[PDB]
Amino acid sequence: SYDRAITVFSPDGHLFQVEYAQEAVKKGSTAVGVRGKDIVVLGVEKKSVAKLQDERTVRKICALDDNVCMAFAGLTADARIVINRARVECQSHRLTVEDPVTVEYITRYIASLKQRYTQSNGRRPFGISALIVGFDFDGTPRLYQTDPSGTYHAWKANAIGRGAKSVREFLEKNYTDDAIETDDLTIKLVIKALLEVVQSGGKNIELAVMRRDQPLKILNPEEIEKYVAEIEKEKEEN
Amino acid sequence: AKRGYSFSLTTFSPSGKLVQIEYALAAVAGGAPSVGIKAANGVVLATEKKQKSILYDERSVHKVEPITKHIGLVYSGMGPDYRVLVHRARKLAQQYYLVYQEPIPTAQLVQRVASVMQEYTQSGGVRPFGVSLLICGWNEGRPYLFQSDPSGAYFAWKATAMGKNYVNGKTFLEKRYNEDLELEDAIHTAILTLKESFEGQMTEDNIEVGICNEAGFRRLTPTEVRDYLA
Amino acid sequence: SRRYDSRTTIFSPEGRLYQVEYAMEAIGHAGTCLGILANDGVLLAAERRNIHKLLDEVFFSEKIYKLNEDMACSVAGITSDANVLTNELRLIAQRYLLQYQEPIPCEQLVTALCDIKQAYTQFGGKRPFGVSLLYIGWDKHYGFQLYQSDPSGNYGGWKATCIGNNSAAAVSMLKQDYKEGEMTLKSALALAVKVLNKTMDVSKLSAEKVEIATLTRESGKTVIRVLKQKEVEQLIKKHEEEEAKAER
Amino acid sequence: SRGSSAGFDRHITIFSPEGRLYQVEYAFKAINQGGLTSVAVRGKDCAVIVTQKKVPDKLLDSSTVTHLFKITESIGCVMTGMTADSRSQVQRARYEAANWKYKYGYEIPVDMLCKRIADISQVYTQNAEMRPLGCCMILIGIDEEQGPQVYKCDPAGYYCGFKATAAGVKQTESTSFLEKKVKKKFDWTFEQTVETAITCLSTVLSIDFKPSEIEVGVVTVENPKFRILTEAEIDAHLVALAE
Amino acid sequence: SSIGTGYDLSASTFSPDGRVFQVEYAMKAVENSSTAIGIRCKDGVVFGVEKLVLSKLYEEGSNKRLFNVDRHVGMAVAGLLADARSLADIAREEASNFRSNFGYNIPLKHLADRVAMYVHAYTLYSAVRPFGCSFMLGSYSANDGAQLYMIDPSGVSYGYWGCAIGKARQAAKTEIEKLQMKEMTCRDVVKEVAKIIYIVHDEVKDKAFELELSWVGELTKGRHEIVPKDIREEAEKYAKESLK
Amino acid sequence: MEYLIGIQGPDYVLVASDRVAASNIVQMKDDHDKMFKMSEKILLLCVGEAGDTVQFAEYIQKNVQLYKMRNGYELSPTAAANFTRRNLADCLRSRTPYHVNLLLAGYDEHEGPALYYMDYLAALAKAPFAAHGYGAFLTLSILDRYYTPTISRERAVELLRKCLEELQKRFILNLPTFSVRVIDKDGIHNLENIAF
Amino acid sequence: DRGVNTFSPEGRLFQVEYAIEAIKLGSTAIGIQTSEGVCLAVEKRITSPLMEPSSIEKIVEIDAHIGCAMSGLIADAKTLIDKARVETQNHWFTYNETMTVESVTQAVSNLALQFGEEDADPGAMSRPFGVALLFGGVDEKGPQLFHMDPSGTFVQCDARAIGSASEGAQSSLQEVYHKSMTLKEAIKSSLIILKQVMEEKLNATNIELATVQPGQNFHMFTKEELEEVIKDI
Amino acid sequence: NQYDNDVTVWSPQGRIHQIEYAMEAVKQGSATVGLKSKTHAVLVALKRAQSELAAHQKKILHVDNHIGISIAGLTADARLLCNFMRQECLDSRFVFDRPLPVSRLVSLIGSKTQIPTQRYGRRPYGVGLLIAGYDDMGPHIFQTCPSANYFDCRAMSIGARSQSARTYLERHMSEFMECNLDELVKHGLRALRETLPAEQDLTTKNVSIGIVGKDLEFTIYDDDDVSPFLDGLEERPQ
Ligand SMILES: [Cl-]
Ligand SMILES: [Cl-]
Ligand SMILES: [Cl-]
Ligand SMILES: [Cl-]
Ligand SMILES: [Cl-]
Ligand SMILES: [K+]
Ligand SMILES: [K+]
Ligand SMILES: [K+]
Ligand SMILES: [K+]
Repeated sequence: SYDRAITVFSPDGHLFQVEYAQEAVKKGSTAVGVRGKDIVVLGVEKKSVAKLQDERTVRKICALDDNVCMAFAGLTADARIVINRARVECQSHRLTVEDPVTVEYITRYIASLKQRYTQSNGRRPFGISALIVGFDFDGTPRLYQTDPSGTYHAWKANAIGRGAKSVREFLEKNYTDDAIETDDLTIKLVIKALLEVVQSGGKNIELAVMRRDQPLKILNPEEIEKYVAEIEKEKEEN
Repeated sequence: AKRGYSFSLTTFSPSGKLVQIEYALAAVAGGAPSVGIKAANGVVLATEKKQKSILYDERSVHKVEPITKHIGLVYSGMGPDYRVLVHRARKLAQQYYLVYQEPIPTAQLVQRVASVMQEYTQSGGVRPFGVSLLICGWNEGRPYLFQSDPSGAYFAWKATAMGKNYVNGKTFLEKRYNEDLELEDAIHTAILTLKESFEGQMTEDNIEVGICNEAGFRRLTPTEVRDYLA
Repeated sequence: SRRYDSRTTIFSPEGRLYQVEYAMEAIGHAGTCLGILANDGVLLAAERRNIHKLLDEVFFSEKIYKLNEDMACSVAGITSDANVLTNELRLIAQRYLLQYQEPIPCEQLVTALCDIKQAYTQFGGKRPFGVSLLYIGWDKHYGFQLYQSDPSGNYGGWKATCIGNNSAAAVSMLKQDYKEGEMTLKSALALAVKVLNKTMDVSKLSAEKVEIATLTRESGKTVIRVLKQKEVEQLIKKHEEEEAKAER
Repeated sequence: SRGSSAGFDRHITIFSPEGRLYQVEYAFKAINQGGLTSVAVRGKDCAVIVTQKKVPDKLLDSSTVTHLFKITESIGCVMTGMTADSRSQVQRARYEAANWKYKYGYEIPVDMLCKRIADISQVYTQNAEMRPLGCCMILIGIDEEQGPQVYKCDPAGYYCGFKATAAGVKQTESTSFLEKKVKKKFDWTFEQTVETAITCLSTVLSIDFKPSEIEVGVVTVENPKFRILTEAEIDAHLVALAE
Repeated sequence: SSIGTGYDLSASTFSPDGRVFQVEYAMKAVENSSTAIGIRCKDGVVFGVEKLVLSKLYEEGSNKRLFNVDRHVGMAVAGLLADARSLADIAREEASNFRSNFGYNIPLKHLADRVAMYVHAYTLYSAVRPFGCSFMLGSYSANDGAQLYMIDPSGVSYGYWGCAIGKARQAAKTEIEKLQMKEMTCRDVVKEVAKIIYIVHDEVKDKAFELELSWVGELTKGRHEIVPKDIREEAEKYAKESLK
Repeated sequence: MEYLIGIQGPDYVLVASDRVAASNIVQMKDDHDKMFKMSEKILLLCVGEAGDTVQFAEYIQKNVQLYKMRNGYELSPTAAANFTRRNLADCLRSRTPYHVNLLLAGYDEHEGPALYYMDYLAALAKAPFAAHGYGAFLTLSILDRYYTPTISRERAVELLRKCLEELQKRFILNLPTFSVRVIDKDGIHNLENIAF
Repeated sequence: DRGVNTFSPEGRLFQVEYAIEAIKLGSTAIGIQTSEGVCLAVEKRITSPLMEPSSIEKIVEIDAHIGCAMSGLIADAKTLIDKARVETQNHWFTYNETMTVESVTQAVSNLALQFGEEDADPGAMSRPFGVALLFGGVDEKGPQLFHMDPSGTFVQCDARAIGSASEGAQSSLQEVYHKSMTLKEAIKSSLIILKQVMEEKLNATNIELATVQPGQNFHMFTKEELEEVIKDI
Repeated sequence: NQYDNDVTVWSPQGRIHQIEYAMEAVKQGSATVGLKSKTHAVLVALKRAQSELAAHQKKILHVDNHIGISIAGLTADARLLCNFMRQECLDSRFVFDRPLPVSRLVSLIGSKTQIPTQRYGRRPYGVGLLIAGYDDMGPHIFQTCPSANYFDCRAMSIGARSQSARTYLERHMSEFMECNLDELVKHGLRALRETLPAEQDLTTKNVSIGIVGKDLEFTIYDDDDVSPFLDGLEERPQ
């Protein structure tokens, strides 16, 4: 077996291999998640599909369990492993314990997996950050996010990838009860925050919504463009 | 007590070229010349066996080796590395026969032997083989000639040459070789291609040659080589 | 010991993997390989890099591999690494069949090999497979499909794509000509010859220099055929005759 | 562009731009680091071994200083190079010889023992974790079917059968000596083959040595048992040369 | 004499002139250590070692460089003492394995042969370093007679009538050449061993020293043991008074 | 000793299982469910060893669910049944084998209604109708008698009625309540439990 | 390039010394051992008002009578915390008792230099933990506070501070400590020193506070309770 | 330097630098003194504090009823060797029912400490110990180092400024053999005193003493239990 320490401490006290993996996520596609009152909504961008490519395969929103879904940024090859490892853990938690997985537990597992890859011999850390979205069994909405180091935090709204620094700052200015009042305005809050950084056009936006008790819904390029119509109606006017 | 290296000694350069394989290709390109010709009713394989001294026993070691009843081998490059590939190919031929009770198709042997060559371009603590193999065979009433190289890649040939002056040997064969030869005619043009890169006078001890047909594979006796050298 | 370690599975300051991107350069020097999806089928068209007067031609194909009853792939890069991956693809396809007793869905087979290739970029300290693959097939879920595989272990589904020599020039050529939803196999075969002719090096184009295989659904059975030399000859000459009717 | 280097090709057993193995090539120079020369000659009825026996001081037990080794009742060998490397190869040879008889029930042929060690020496040439053995083994013995045999194996992994062979520091000059003696077809008797081996080492080094200064091991058709000649029997062959 | 940078870091790497420097640097460690001596007499073998007193706080008998490998076998070491003790343990286990397999006391030549193989094994790989010491092995029986062997870091073993290892191995060997050990009784030999140690010892570079002495012959019934305080002090007085 | 039964129609699959959880001589439960939801249209009914049944059934259940998450679509009734067969057959010549007798019922969008029978030895067979338990010996003849491949759902429940009444009259064990569910185009529907 | 188990000419392990430097980037944490209890305080370091307040957990519960404050790389810490929680319950199962604060700290200190490359397991540690820990609790030896760093060295402390501003908070504790301090003054002091060494102002949602006293168990302070201790600024 | 990164690399002079670098770790630790009479073996060590608020570090550790140690160097390497010593003493009492002779235990340290100095990737133990024990041969004072080499000694001192203590013991080494236990400890304390600077002397907080002999089992005195030894002191002279 390959027994070489890949991730080591630097003279200044830095983990370079972890920091380079954080450079990989900053090169990744823009992904934003925002918790509402009744629903939670993810939104991913920087799609730039050649229109000669079937976009059904390259979807960055994945469902881990019936009540848990996630979006990622960075090395898309690395993501597939973490996603499938989380999906296996979803059913393992269902086998060892009767109860379905809580949003915090899945986030904790993904974080512990990423942490293990920073302190284990022979392997480099994952080049991805994740945005975990789901509902508790009691019904309280939850949003979490991870990073290559193995740390996780709960968020009201957060963005990862390229232009994350720009989108995050937008959410700080635009996160009030006036934008979360309805289920529609929360979805509009995603699109507006998304279309703020991307090469403009609704054709490049894929976003998913899930209600308190309803199954995960991946929206039609028709439904999202109807909301893009409502943002440009109130752009030259407002 | 020891424990091997677990890291590849063959890696991609910025140019996108696996340098150690091309460096292994230089080892065969500098080795003694070898030639193989597929000739309608059989296959011939010939090599330069010049030991460069009269002290050597020309009968002791062989370069043209049998793998099974119907398959033979010749090489250009390093002798020690070639030996390993012979022993591995002989085992692979028997592994096939034990399972299927049928003489191994030449194409299937080369695929299995080339896969062993592939391992040493990716496995840890090892260098690739510095040998290019020439595999002949007879199965389904058809002659076969194959080339395996350090890369792990394999090619099917009507006629080819390798080692010293492999570029001049191939161009010679492009003009000299014609399809639908007789086996005995193929030995002549095999020795002729070998004469193009020899340097010295040819005796039956200076060269080694094996033939493959419907009766199987065998190495030509020193008496048989002398008769073709006229 | 660590003095000789090349550190293959390590991160670059910019946040990328060197050995992966260096392997990408190996694909660029390999043969041009394209795949086009149509309404009544899907095909692979590849440049033969093994060309000589003295080559024997024993096998049905050089770069096109049959993996499954309903699937086939083409290759660009190091052929020995390609042989290892294609053999593994045939194994995974059979393991699925043994377990579920029905053919493996197209996307799942690509996913399985990509996980192996990704593993070589993360752990083991070994060089990645310098191969890009194009998969064509039919399953009962999404019908006719086309996939592209990277040495990074990353994949994507395409309607038309290319990998190998002059790959960026070939894809932009396809982007203009490809008619989404209107493409028939006869139109896609004509487009394949058109793209190859402009892309390839020797200029005139020959039946020995190109390799084309078609995947069609006939009588409830998936039929895969590597086109004969007499068929290819007609495909090249039909484009040759339209090259003569382009001036007045 | 002869003798070019790139990477760690001078340190580990990997290829150079030319396709050479320098570590293997340095192992041949390690044979000369012993400071001794070994010569083997084959006759019609016998196979003879000869090597210089250098004893620096009388404090050393002269009986323990040897490069002549017994591997089998029929098969012997002479070692040239690093003394510790040489003894390791002898112990492995004895292991392989006895292991052959346990598996196959008959005495190991001289050529098959030589090939087996050559195959193991090849492993050090392909794997980078270990260095090759800086030593040289020349095997003698009589095959029941093919007569007398003289075989030599390399740190490179090369093995071959010979009519006559030298090894060590004065190898290149003694091979040219043997070539001249081969061209002239003598009657290769026991005395002829022993003296050809003795006179070869006595000319290239130019000593005219005492019986204590050399070692001789022989294998004959009538007596296939590998035997070291000792002082008294070598003294008989040395006074036979001065006649 | 030495090659820098590349060809001397690993034992799995040959130098351009066909040398393994890691072994040679391990051979330098024993050359720096104080002198160990041992010679073969008519009826046994005697060992002698100068033991440099680093501090007067250490006990008289500490850092023993004379070992009991087997009841009939004795070991005299010179070099890195840490490696010397591990090799003493390896030699002890080998002599124990022989009796467990064959049922009698191990022949000294074979014991020397077996341990030398273990020493040699550490000179081939990058994963391990060669042993930084050299050691001697001595035994006596009625059948095999008196025997004396010495093993160095490379894995080489030879028989000896007289042998020395350490700082002044050359100054010792020239003094041994003077003795008619083939005819001398081991009781007389101890006296001569003690004086050569005293002559070899550098009193103006090294501070002070203790003398270690060992038996293995007919007087000890074939058992390897320590030379008693009575006989040692007689040999020490002999060493000091014949130093003039 | 438990009881399972399945009846396949032209466009539906009717399945029933007893609701008794028995220990030695006592009925611990009156309302125990022996049906397992694998997909939206797949049901697995398991019978056999006390601890082995639930552990095995849930393991397959969670793996069919894992397939749904990893691919976005569910396994076909055939692929599901062949998966359960593979897992049981591989444990047959091991140190710990599972003594479970199961019945898989499903609806495919292409092939249609499906019903699979499986041994504890792991032999798979597709049947128009099947039954597990000792009650099968008393009911398979009634099924043979009145079954037609074109049976309506109204008649299927009435045929099940005839089989369950036989278990009350002739069968020595007390099985008063049964779970009844139908699988079709729309999925799994919980039907009125048959009590006596 | 060197290995992970390489000594400096000074006589120290490089990877350990560099792990100490990783702490100097982490947020400041303060523990105070009072004769009537132990208090732990830490800054959360909020990067964005979008981030949930109670999401960051730099003070955690290990047992009913033991609390732990962490600083440095948080990801590495929670691996050590889980091992500490496992140890307490393994000991409870075997001996039917609560572990001492010293034994818990010692158990974590056993994982210290258990890292390496060769001659190790496939899942063995490649590097040390970039974490400094403050174990504060009450056992049968009264209230206790312990400090631990990547070197494995653990020692009892009357009052200790670790983080980015370690020296600044250490000197402030040095002149404002009596071994007869009350628990009221203990929390006060930790709050007073915390605002001085921080870049951000002290808010009720900005910091975590915990108390372990002989009477009641380990207690996580609620926002309303923090406002009663911040009223006395 | 390039001959100083691995234990498996010999210096051209005939040395291993990594063993010598590990020896530097012992000298950086606080001083400890060990001495013996004909009946008793006494260990006296200097406790050290990083700050005045932090308590003093443990220097003396238990091994068995008849054997005790004092540490100098790395803490984790000290605890690792301490646990090995304890295990070997436990195995001896489990099998033979008699206490393990001190001479043999130190030989097991010498065998174990040697292993990592010869293997690649491994490192020497960064701790030096002073072992005080009592068996059939009476009292023993032993010294171990990062180099597997060990010493049987009448008295010894290791750590920072241990030379001053070493010289004191060397003058009074003939005194110890007929010494009373109370007089023996004072000799150990007076040696340890020499290590400290002129401004400061031995206090009840920074002195740890361990005693084993014919009379009693190994016992560690720390705070209030130490003051009887310090009281009755000949004043610090120069
Ligand atoms: Cl490695
Ligand atoms: Cl198939
Ligand atoms: Cl040679
Ligand atoms: Cl700290
Ligand atoms: Cl210390
Ligand atoms: K559940
Ligand atoms: K005797
Ligand atoms: K340290
Ligand atoms: K130096």
